[PDB]
Amino acid sequence: VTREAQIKDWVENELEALKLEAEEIPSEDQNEFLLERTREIHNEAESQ
Amino acid sequence: AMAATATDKIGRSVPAPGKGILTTAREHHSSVKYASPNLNMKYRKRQLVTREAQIKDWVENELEALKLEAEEIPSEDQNEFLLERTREIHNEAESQLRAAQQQWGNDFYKRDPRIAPLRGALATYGLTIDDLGVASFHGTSTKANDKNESATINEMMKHLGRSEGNPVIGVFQKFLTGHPKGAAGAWMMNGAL
Amino acid sequence: NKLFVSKEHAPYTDELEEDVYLDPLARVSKDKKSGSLTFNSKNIQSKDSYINA
Repeated sequence: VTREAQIKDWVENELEALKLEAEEIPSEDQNEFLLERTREIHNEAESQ
Repeated sequence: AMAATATDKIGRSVPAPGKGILTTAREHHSSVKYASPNLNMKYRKRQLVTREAQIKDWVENELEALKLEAEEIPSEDQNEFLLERTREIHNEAESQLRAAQQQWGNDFYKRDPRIAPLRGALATYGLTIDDLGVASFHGTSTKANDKNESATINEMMKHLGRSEGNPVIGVFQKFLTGHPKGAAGAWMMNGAL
Repeated sequence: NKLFVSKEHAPYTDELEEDVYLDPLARVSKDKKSGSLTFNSKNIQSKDSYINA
């Protein structure tokens, strides 16, 4: 449960970063990118 | 970095080979526009140093707790207890890191469909499919093996994005020796080195 | 005496043999023609799922 917090606070600090990043990079061809990384996040968070 | 075996289905017919290995190139090209950052080491590095802090701040919050605990429990038969748990801490802290590596350094692709093991067998060293210089072949001198041992190579490079004009060089270590039935893979795994 | 039913044709077809071999999210499905389980080109390197996992 300890690391779970760590695994939990980790994504928010990561998904928040897709905001300043995932739409500052591209056009609004965006959720195809989010889904490409958000999915990964939710996945990486799982395996982590 | 990679090793595998493969097969169609039940022991059904022996004397003919096939696709089986192509699955070492399984990956989901469904959408390749947004790059998979996992291949960029730097990304994988930050995640690591990140948890290292977590692995680092974790012990202090744990070793500090042996203070209020490890001498409030016993007599001063203490460092035999500390050493029993401190050691463990320093150890648990270790293993709690070398798990982060394999999430970020080695086993960062098993749990990803859109990266076949082979890219991830190599990307882990900053390599690319385009650096698979060579391929040692079963090279038996059969009508099919040499024919089907060679098609597949095409796909698994036709599928992983091997730059047109980056062929891989057929080595055939068998014109000398023969077919050592079960020994081959070494003779050709020796050559390789 | 029908516990054992020799497969005579695999789910994949020779045309799809390798389109699966490293598209790892190829789930076979029901073939209402046969009732059997056979792959379809509708779910092969379908980036619909090729990232979903």
